Amino acid sequence: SSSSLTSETEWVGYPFRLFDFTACHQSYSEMSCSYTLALAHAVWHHSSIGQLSLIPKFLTEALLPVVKTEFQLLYVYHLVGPFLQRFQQERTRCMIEIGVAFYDMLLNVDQCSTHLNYMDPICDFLYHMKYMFTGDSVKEQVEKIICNLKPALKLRLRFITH
Amino acid sequence: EDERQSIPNVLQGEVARLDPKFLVNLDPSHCSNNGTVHLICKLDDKDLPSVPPLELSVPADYPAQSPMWIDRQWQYDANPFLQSVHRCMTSRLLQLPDKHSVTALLNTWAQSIHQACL
Amino acid sequence: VNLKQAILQAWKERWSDYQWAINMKKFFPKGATWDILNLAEALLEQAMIGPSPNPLILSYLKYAISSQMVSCSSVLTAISKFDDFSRDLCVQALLDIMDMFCDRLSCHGKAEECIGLCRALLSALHWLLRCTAASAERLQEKQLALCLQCLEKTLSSTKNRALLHIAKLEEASSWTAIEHSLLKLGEILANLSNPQLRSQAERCGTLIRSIPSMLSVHSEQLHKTGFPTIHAL
Repeated sequence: SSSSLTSETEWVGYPFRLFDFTACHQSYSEMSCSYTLALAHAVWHHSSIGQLSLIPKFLTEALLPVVKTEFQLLYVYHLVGPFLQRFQQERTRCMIEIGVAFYDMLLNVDQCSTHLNYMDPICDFLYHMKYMFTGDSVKEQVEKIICNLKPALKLRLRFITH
Repeated sequence: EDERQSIPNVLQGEVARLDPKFLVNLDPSHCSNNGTVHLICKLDDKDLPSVPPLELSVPADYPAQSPMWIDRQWQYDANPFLQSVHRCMTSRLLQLPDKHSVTALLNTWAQSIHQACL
Repeated sequence: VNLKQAILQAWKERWSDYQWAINMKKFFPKGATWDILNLAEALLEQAMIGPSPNPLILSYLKYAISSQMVSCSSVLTAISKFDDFSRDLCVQALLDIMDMFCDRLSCHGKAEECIGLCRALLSALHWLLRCTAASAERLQEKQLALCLQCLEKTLSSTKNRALLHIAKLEEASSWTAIEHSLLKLGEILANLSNPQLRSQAERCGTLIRSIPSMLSVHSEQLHKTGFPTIHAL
């Protein structure tokens, strides 16, 4: 997740076509991060009983001082997102954690960051994160954290803050 | 039995009656059949000339009139006298109950243009 | 030549500025031939105005050219060798009244004459660069910034771009001379006397030197996606 992957990783920066799995349908398009995400999603879906229960704190313990760039944020989204409804089924009491976790990531990708090219994907992703799963639940905790965002992020989520 | 070579002849028979001092032409092709009218007219007569009107009416059913005034935004506010002409023409058109395709609109426009001289 | 005396009388007997065109068309068939149009009106009235703008006449010219011909006005204001005159006052009102051409539109010629309109704008560009010579006052300027800003007002894209392109395809001598004139004008205006000076002027210079290169420069970048075409080929 931090092999080089900070500023001058390579021209491979295009996240959508390669970071998501099933891209390695050819013998080409086979990146190590892709197979790693695939192994992840596998162990995530299989162990979605109690092993996932330690995952929120994990993100709060180790995932803080590793997120530097934005495709790191897209990667950790690929890692965490598609299994949040599993928590929502029984482990709702940690969703907000995951939420603020992602929000914390925003802070990082707000500090060491010049420009955000694919930011609107993250914007609407977090939008449906809030409206489809959490709702008007974590408003007070996120109020004090989103005030530090960039002008574009404010212009995007001025209805999220509402 | 079909025309197949011109617009609805209703407006043709209408415009054939108007005074020869009104010279109507053909605009870029955007009023062929349904809109059927691009009233690009010149008041070539002994009176003072002015900016050609637009006056885009609707299908011959006439649930509307011609005045649309697209190119007016810069054609009217630039000249103060022409701005007064536009004000008079608007005040007259608003007082025209259910104006019509060619006769009413062009007549009101000409009378406002040659009345608001002052 | 009687049109000159008629206009001089219209000045001697000042008009309501709307009966102007009435009395003008009264002296002619008003449609038979307009090759004797205002191509001599503004030049005469301003050259006899000399160190004055001659008010109450330009307003009539504007109320006329609201619906009149425009190629003749352009070729006149381009051939008006006011550099030898350089009163710094008549050219002010001239640019003020000609800004409407770039403001509203450059109308059609309904024939090959429209292509000639291109030529006019071409010379206009050249004539516009002539005001940079007026920038060489060095009184220590005032009107140079105005002429540059109205020149910029003329350089609104998607309007004159193809016109000047066709002008360049007409001949290359005039465009090469225009390029040399732009080089000299940049060398002169390099002495940036104000914040906006030599900044917007540089923008116009880059615009005019870049437009004839290509009008369809597709700058699509970062469009990475599945690229199997050459792969499969």
